[PDB]
Amino acid sequence: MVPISPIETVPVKLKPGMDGPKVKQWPLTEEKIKALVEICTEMEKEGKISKIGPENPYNTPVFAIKKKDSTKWRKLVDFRELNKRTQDFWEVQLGIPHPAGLKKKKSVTVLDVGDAYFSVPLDEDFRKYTAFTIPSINNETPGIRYQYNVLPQGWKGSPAIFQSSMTKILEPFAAQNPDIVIYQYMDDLYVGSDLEIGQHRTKIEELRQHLLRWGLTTPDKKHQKEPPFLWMGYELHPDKWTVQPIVLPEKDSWTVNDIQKLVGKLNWASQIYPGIKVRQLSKLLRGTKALTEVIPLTEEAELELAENREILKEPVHGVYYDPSKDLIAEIQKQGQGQWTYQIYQEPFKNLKTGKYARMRGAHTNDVKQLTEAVQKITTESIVIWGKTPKFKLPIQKETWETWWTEYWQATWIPEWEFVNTPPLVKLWYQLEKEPIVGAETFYVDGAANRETKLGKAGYVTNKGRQKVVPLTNTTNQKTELQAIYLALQDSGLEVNIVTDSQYALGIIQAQPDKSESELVNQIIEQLIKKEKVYLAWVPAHKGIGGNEQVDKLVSA
Amino acid sequence: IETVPVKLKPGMDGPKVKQWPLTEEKIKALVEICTEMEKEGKISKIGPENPYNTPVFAIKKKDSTKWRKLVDFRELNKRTQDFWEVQLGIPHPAGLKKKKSVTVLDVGDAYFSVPLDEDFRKYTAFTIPSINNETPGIRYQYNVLPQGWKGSPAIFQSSMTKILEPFKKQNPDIVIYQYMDDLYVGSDLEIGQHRTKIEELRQHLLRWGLEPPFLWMGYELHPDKWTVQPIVLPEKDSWTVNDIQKLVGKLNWASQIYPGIKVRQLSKLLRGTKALTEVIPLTEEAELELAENREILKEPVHGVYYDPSKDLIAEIQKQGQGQWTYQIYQEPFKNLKTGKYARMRGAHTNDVKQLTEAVQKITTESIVIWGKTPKFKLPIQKETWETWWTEYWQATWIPEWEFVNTPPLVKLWYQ
Ligand SMILES: Cc1cc(/C=C/C#N)cc(C)c1Nc1ccnc(Nc2ccc(C#N)cc2)n1
Ligand SMILES: Cc1c(CO)cnn1-c1ccc(F)cc1
Ligand SMILES: Cc1c(CO)cnn1-c1ccc(F)cc1
Ligand SMILES: [Mg+2]
Repeated sequence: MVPISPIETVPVKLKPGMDGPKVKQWPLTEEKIKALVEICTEMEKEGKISKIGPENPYNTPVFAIKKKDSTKWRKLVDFRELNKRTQDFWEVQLGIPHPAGLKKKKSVTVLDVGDAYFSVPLDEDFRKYTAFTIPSINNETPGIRYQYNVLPQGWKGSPAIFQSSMTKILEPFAAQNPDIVIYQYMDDLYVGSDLEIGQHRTKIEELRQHLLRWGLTTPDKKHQKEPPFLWMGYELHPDKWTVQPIVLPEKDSWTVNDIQKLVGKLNWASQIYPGIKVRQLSKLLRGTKALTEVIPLTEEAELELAENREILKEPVHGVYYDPSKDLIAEIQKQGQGQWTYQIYQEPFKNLKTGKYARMRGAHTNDVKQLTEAVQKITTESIVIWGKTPKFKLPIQKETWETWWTEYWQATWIPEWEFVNTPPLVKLWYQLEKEPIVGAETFYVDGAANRETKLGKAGYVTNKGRQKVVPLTNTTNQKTELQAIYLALQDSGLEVNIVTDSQYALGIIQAQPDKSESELVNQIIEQLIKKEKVYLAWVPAHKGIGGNEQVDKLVSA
Repeated sequence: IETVPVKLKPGMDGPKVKQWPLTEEKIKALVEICTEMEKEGKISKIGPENPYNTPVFAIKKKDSTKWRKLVDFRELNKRTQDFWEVQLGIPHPAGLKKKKSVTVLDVGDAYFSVPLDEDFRKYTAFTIPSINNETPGIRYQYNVLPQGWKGSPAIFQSSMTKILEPFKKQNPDIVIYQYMDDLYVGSDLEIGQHRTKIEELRQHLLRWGLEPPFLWMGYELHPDKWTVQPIVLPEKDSWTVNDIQKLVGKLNWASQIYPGIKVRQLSKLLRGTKALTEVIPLTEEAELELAENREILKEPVHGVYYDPSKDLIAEIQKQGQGQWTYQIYQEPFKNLKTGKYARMRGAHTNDVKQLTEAVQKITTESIVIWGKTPKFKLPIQKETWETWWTEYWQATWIPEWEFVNTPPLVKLWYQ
């Protein structure tokens, strides 16, 4: 015989304080027992399990399940209890490759390594915890007791230990053959290269010889799987990729659950189909989670759905990454807090697409949202390609400059250029840094009673213009905004406004262009119409002329 | 050579912190660094039975071209036992902030000479990720004291004091203070003398070492010149209504810091409903009030004291044109230090680089004055900060931070 290298075992512990399972074996029919005994006799002959004495106090239940449309039973050892008691492991498969970061390959071969899975020994000291019992016929003898010597299917640690054992075996082959890539998924190895097919098949036989150094055999009859590959919701081809078919159902009426499935499909589609939208469909899922409830589709959701069906009418594909070329990311505003983007290297050949939705918040503006979308695309791009794309953005250089130099927070967007494709992001208003000479000064205030919700808002000016309005169902905060609105409504194109409202200043200094508050929106619409606005703050209740007078009129 | 036993705090598991995305250039640099560290025995590959993780990245220290591995041990440091066995602590030297020159040395490479407790090593696990997750991340743990871990200066402290004894005995007026991987060395000598003593010091560690990749570097500080920011009011011959409003607002804010501030007579000047740009003559009563306020503001704030059991808090405001103001305090209105920067280096069109440099300078000042890092209140959206700060970081420690999303009105008063 040829000596083979053993596969080093991973030491395994139960969680601190926990003992192994001691779970009662369920009674089985005479027919199932016979089948389990034969199944386990073969598993024992192959070294996977061993008979054990009666000292071992642990147990996990075993079942027999009829493989459908067959007279052949299958065994199921239910490790749910052992899994709760087994330590956590490092999971390598958490982050999966995105197809758009892959490289084009001339050849990809698949090798089955399912038999290798059983050459992976289980830590000797942990095996006792895997014990199970086949009941005896008529319960007239002791049940047959076995424990595992290999990684059991269904045990918490098997995927991580198997993958880590195979990676360690493969590392030297991958390092000394930088002209191929190797990727493990389930019980298959995928090997890609750009070599002429003869050298590629030579590498494959070398990989087979390498694996034999651990006694791992791979089937000679080459795998049935061949490009394209169905993998993690995608279709991988040698020189392009896409998502698996996106089929939006026809339906006369929609359920909560249906709509959740629809949004899931649209979100999956949006990584290569440009311009997918889900705002108006997601709005129907607000708050409620009664999976059977029927929701009428708005007219806006019907249009969105209709626009998406058009986008999905025919297949679209992405190309793979060429590390020798720059990555470019282009972003468009779509409306209603929705943004869309394409990442490409050659014009008209996208690597991938995507979308970004406005965060939930009281007030927002387009520049902030664009910035957030840039940071999300940057982060995704670091993950997929390890570098930041160059950005093509629908905002003028001078607008950006004005924004970031005057904004109260630090902000930054990496290297970018203006793309003149409407709608452009712009600054809708900009307040003055100094009081305006010749503009009327409005001293504004409002007040409300917390009990009757009755309030007053108003202003007085240096020209003797005055207004007070009585209000119902209102609050101190609302009346303070209402007073600023009245001053904007009644002033000319240039106005100085003096408020004592720290709340109103906090909102306006955030520079919103849209709001959940219809009052803030009304104020924004007035600001857009002005030529010059200076907003000044003073402290309340300090004898400041103008402010003192209007405070008295509105708190009466 | 023999390991000090080390434990986590009671009822506390190891860190399980996600690795954030790394650029291609930082991954390649870390692969090269870690291949060498593994050959030298400092780190070892680990298996999947280790579920712990701490993030790693790579930097370029100020004024150099070579990469430096930086492990973000912030969570591990929180979870590690406190080290009071031999000493309750190293009473922070109050003379350090009074020296004319303080040089900061990266001495972290010395730590690699001391093995780490075999049972604690698992908790130092980290991952070098691969681009697009195409290959399994490379998993390591430390066999020796790591850079950035709070235990390392503590366990190495007996060896450091011995290494430095001949230098201290020969230079008794020098203040040497160790914070994490930094050594701070302060003297009142002429900088040419100063630099020579620093080089003298390096040799003691080279001699013992027999190479440290960044020991040769020197970050120079002059804390005796550090400037503060008292509250100052304008001196004007013509006051507009708007000017007086801003003065009353600033004085109202100051009255929460200083008791006897009065605004009654200044308010009285605005009696009526005047245009904001109209000039108002100060009456005598208003002028006296204003002088009395000026005088109050020249005195220190009452009841301000440092408590080493409380966090230091640092707030920063962007003032524009490359200028930043900041305050360090433990209790509201009781500032322990205030200040202002404008010399933001190579960042005239990058706010976020400027803020990152400000955070580093403030943290350095905090280490020198109190011997610990403040918790920062940063005027930036979390996502913007997280995407970019590691591109500009040059320190070997990392402070804690939270985000300010609502504009503070007080920015106007620190202008
Ligand atoms: C992640 C991955 C999944 C599968 C396979 C998963 C499955 N099923 C196969 C391979 C070889 C890889 N690894 C890599 C690494 C770098 N470039 C590529 N490019 C690449 C992969 C497949 C095709 C095709 N056809 C073309 C290019 N693949
Ligand atoms: C193929 C598909 C769709 C298309 O409707 C949505 N999610 N997926 C999906 C994505 C990833 C998977 F692993 C499995 C399925
Ligand atoms: C630096 C960091 C943290 C830690 O603050 C979290 N995420 N990131 C981050 C964010 C975006 C990136 F592109 C890379 C890393
Ligand atoms: Mg009022």
